[PDB]
Amino acid sequence: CELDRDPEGKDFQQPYTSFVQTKQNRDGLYALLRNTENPRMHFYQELQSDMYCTTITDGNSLAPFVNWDLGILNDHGRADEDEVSGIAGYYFVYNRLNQQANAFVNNTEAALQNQVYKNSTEIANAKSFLAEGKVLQALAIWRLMDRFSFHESVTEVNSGAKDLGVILLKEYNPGYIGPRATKAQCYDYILSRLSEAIEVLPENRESVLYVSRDYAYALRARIYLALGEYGKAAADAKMVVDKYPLIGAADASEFENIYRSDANNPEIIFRGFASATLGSFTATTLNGAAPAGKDIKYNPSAVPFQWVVDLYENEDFRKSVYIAKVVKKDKGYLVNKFLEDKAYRDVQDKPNLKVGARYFSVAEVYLILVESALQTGDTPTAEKYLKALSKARGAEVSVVNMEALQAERTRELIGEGSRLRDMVRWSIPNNHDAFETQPGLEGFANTTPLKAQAPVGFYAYTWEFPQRDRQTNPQLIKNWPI
Amino acid sequence: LSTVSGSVAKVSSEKLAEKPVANIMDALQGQVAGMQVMTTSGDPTAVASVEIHGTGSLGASSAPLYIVDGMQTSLDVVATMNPNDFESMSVLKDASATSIYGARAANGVVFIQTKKGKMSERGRITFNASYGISQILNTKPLDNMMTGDELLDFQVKAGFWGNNQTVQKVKDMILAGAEDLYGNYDSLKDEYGKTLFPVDFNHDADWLKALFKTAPTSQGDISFSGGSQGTSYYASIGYFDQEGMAREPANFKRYSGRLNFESRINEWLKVGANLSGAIANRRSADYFGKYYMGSGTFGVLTMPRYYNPFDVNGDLADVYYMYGATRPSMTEPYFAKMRPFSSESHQANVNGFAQITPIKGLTLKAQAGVDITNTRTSSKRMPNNPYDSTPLGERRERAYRDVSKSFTNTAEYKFSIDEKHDLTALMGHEYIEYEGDVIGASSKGFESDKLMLLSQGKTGNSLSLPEHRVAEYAYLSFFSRFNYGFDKWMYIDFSVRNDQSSRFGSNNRSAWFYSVGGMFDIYNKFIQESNWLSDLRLKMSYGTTGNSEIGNYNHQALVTVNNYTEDAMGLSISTAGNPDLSWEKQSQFNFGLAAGAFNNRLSAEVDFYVRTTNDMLIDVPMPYISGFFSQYQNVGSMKNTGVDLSLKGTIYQNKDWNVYASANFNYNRQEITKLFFGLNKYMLPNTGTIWEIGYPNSFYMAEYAGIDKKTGKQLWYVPGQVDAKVTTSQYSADLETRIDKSVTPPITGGFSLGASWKGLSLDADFAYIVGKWMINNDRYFTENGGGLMQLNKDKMLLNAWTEDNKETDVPKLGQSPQFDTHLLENASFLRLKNLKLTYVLPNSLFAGQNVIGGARVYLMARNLLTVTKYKGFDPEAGGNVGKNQYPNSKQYVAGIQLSF
Amino acid sequence: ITPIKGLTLKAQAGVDITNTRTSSKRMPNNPYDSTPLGERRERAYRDVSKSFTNTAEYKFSIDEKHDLTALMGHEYIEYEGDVIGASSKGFESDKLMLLSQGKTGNSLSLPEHRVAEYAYLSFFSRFNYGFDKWMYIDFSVRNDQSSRFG
Amino acid sequence: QALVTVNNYTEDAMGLSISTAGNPDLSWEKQSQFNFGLAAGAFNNRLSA
Amino acid sequence: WLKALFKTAPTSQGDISFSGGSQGTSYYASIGYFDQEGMAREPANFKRYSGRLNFESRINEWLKVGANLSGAIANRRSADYFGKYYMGSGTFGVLTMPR
Amino acid sequence: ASTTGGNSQRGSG
Amino acid sequence: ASTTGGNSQRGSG
Repeated sequence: CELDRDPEGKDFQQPYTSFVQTKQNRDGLYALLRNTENPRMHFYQELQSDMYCTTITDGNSLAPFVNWDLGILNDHGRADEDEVSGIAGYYFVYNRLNQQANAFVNNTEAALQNQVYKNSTEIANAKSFLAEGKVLQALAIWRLMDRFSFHESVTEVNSGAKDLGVILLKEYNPGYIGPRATKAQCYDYILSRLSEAIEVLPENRESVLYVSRDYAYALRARIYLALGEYGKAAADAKMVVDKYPLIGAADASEFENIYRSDANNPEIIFRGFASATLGSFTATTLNGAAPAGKDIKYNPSAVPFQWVVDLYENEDFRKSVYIAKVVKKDKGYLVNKFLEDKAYRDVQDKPNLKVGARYFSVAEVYLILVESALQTGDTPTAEKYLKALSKARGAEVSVVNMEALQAERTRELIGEGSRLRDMVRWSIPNNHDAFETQPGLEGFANTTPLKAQAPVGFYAYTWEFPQRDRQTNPQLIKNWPI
Repeated sequence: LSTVSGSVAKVSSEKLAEKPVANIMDALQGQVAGMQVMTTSGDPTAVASVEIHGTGSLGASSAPLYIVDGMQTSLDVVATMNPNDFESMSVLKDASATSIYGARAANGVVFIQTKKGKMSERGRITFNASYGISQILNTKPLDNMMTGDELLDFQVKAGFWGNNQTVQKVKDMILAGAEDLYGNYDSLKDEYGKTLFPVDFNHDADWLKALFKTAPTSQGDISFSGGSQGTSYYASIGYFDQEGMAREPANFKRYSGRLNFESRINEWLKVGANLSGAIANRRSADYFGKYYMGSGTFGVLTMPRYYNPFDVNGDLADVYYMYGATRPSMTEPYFAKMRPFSSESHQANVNGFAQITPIKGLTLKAQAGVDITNTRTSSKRMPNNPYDSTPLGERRERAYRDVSKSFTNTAEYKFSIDEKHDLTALMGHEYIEYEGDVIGASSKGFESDKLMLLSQGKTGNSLSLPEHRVAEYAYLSFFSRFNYGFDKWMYIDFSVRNDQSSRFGSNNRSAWFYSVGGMFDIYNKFIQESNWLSDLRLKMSYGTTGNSEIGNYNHQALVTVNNYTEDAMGLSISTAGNPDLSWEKQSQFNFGLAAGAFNNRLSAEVDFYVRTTNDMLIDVPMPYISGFFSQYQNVGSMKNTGVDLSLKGTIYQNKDWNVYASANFNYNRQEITKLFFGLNKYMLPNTGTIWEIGYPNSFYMAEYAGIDKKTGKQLWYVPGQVDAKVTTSQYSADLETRIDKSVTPPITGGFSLGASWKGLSLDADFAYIVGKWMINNDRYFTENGGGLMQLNKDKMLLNAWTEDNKETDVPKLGQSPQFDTHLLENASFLRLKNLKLTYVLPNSLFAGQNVIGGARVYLMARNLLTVTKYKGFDPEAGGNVGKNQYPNSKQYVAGIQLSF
Repeated sequence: ITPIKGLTLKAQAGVDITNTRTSSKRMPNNPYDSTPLGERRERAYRDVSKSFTNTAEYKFSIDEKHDLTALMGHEYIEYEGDVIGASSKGFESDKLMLLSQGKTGNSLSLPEHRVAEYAYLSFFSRFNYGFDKWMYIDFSVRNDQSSRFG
Repeated sequence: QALVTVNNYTEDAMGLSISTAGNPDLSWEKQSQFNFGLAAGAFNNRLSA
Repeated sequence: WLKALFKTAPTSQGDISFSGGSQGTSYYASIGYFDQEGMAREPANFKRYSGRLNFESRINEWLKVGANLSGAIANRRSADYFGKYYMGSGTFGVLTMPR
Repeated sequence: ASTTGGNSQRGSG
Repeated sequence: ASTTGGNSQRGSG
């Protein structure tokens, strides 16, 4: 009378037996990545900066990040099987990515030792897979470090935290509880991994849907700039900045139809697969978009302050695409960078506000090199690239001078979660209470004061560890004094 | 079913009858000693929660094992049956009674027996028919919320609209001038200002009647019984139709049939069979328990009174207006007709048995049965409505199947061997087995009501993927159980089991349990006769049970599909692993005493217990760095120590004029022993509760002090700091400490009355639960000046600390509140569950008429009186947290019975 | 129900339910196939016809050689049918062939759906006649409506 | 009935084609029987036809 | 080619049934199974699991009721390349396929 | 909208 | 293949 019952749908975990198996687990990892390094997940560190104010439509969904409600941001989020959101969710999905990747990276290494592959062509492809897993290992730890370890420039902290990283787990080991390792340990790990992969990935990108060597250098360049290694940041950026043309536009309308197209826009270095039936998603947090027949109507929970509008020259293409004058039909601006990609519509006539997961576009590598060059004293290759990017966008920049690098990086990366981290390296306090709201939206976007101030070196620019890992592991040093 | 060592309760047919509700278990509230039942939703689709004695485990389930006529069913099935078919209910609450069962008997069992007609020689035929309505018990929540322009000045003064603005500017046209919205829709373009004002700062509207209604309930029954030589039959047919009081649609209706039969074939063989079945439409309203701008009880309180969802005729409009909206928001009736739903379940239950008695003592008995339930369900998004995102429709069709079949055949050889040496030896086996199934398909792009077949859909980017789910388990158990006699006073009985389950691995599925207990008849031995004391029995038992209700696949190391592209599949890692997962094992010690006085017309029983859960099944929360959420593990232990007592009386005051009374009580104290990863406490994140090895399972917050009359800010006691008691103003995470309440209420039980006269009757059953606390999550919103300022709030925010006003205790406007103790309420209550008033027609009115010979008249009422401690609709509907809740209901019935 | 001697009132009802359910696969990876990708089709039928037929027959004699019976009642049949089907393709392993684990593009299909229903409403009457014990005469008459016609 | 069904051309709007001819006057097919019969049994109602 | 396309296929059935009655009440009851397998090597078969409970009773001298309930669980699979011309299948195959 | 102002999450049902 | 050589089509079933 045999009575063991196994589930339909699932299979057992086993060591990798055959090339084909390796390749499949490899897609599942790239599949997992699309729901991790995803625009919806960075909308938190976007709202917390000094650019937005909350409208009368919010139902306390954004106000905790926009207004620094520290009593909410301590515990914030969920990561059960019903929801995955907020700070808890950000913490979770990345650790899952490190863990699932650790399993890929190790099992493929094991498959090579046991000589499971068949010919030289499999074994070579295997090794390049292994290198791709190392880039994603690295992406996961750094994306966790950016939000959960203090910048080297912080005042009061919890006794013991000011030089620590994250719980660093380099193997598939879900049954581990340990303490956080040092900053010096994680940063050498992120960085070695990136380098071990660059010696192996081929020089020319093979698909825009898979980690390439061109991605690797652009990522390391991004990380160095956060560290401040302005010298090394520029030298990796150079390796790739010239391989991706900027968008060639004659007016605003021509710009919008290319920037919004994952398949055409020749600035994209790595993105996750997308169709209308797999891999699209709405990202309507910042614009409040909703279809009405074959039109589009707006009701946002945050609109930028007046001064964000004022970075953009009126003839700048981005002052109708990255931001768009669509609030109250035509009286104020909202951040429309994530409006749509029309290739994902179910029916051509009708908007569905679906977009794709983009991982690195070339406009960032330009703004990395300009800023690194300004610090290391290379004004030649620092207006060459700053004017080029500013002009191809419609408004070339007057002076090249780091005060203009700051406004131009802000102009290009709005909605992409870079302003908070930037205003910590540039030693900018919040000043939310002091800015002026858009005068066209009165009665709609009104002034709401802070619930905690954010002068420089305030601990709350870093997020607090989620109370699941605090509660489950009292060997963990938390970050906030409170 | 019951043993003489153990503790047992029995409810009669009389308590399981009418009660205008699909949830039968609602009738057992405060009706069995140690049977704590609570219904957390006033939805007709709802089924109550039951914990016998204690809460058994921390991960695995604690509801009792439900058994009808020998086969394990489920509260969902039991609701498709007709209660006038139910003969009695037995609650087997210790561990000697539940010693032949084997699945989750750790939580007791609950045994339903269906009517089988008394043999007699004629025939009985009864007819029932009742009608009634559901209303709503609590109105107090909206007795003190700001009115139309009451909260405008609240909003203006806190500058939520504009920095400097006047009350009229804020309405004069900012939102009274979003008639520009209505004039873009052809329907309402020229009915704004005519028949339909959706904003109005004068006559503010009634949001409660806009979102809740008085809903009718109707049922009726016809049933035949009778028998003859050695053969009996019961038979009934009946219908039931209850409609939910929420205007958001909810309802439940069944059409019931039952044919019960048993026959003595000869003096060596005898067989039986009872067959049931129904046809039921259940539709459940499910925006409840979630926070949505204008829906639910949360809506009736928060929606501003200057938003008006009625036409000029006092009738519900198709749509109302907020401010800044794109698309007008549709009301719950018009939403319902733009978004239809129907399910139809086809339930079947067959049960048969065969007894064979070869030689005197042994009684071989084989039993089998089957439970089939195919349900089928359709749902549409109606094409072309003006208030939608697109004007293209869609349709979803699902197809469920559930087929659990059981065998249980025993062989019992009783026989004496003295005159004072009785004995029985019983022993057989069981085999349950289950298979489930779901299928779903979806299609979109429809352009007309008449052309919405599933195969007439758009073809591209409009195609979907099907739905599919598959589930199956099994149980194989062997048992044995002997009873012993010595004279007529001393009883000893001892039993032993062996359970295997498919929910555990191949090297961990078996587990043996055993029971031992005994009874002493102190009246038939040591006191042979008396003048006041009728009966007196002392009994005691101890046994090990077993709990298994988790999930069917929670022990394997599994991989699923995660697809990246459209041209090859991909694999991701899905579940953690645990080869060593096995049974959670409990153990009970029961010591009890029963007695009866006057003339066995004054009875009472008292039992004391200790229930220990060892080798527990926790869904152990894992650290997120691991990458998973949970994994079930044999980890920890727990204790429930308590006592229950029941007693019934008979104060009858005449000779035809009876007066009855009965009461119930239980107190259980919980205590955790071992936890997971070596911890001594573990807070459940975002819940307000904690599992500390300390004592029970209790709330975990920050003790709230008040406000500083000097600064207007908020204060909190600091945990562990005293004055020669410290207060702070900067909320810290480490301001939170185990408060000494407890989530699972500790005192359960009720009491009932009874009376009479010449026919006329009146009966009253009460029930209570004391020591129950809840977090009024709704007050997080209605009681703060820090956010969500679009919403209406409690009148009290009109006294917040300023500088010109300073002698109150509602804090300054600018701050948001925390989940502390201004939200822990005492959700304790006593309910008057039923209140009947029957009148059996005089026997002398059926004189010449040989057609009848029976009649009665009802006038019932359920949940009509409730003792509010809680400040928010219904204190039952919740536990842990009290969200946008679906209140329980009050009913007014009126039945009529015809007997012949 | 037999109130008074001759008449025999008789009400009858019944119901016929039949839910069938059917699965079919093209097994992935065999060497002698067109592709090595599998597929699965799941169907769900339902048939529910219910009938009533209640008569009222009053037989009675009136002589010794004048027997008679007069019968007459009505019927109402009624039917509802139903089918549901879903298909998925691109499967790469025996253990992973759930219907929701299919390929996503040009691999998606359309569901299946069929719906059918009719009814019948008929009234009848039918008498028998006797004269002595040798001669019998009986005459009957109907009225049929059906949903199959306009 | 005189009926129209869906015939879809593109993926961005539905189309209608003509599906069945029509016949409002359709009604019952009507039959009629005339039966004339004779039955008998012999020996001892143990030989019938 | 005949043995290549057709087989000898087993068929099996069995039944248990109880009847009896008493004063004015009668019952029939049966349970049984059936399993016939098609002789075509191209798979075809039919199998049912049958139950039946028949009952009728005289309640009094004015009322009398009855009820008979049946039901089954059946697997029918039908071979359906027959009646069509395909190169190596069916009786058409046993004759036309070259030896 | 969907005002998730607090919404403390049920832990017992 | 599928040899529809003649295949006269059934008219009665």
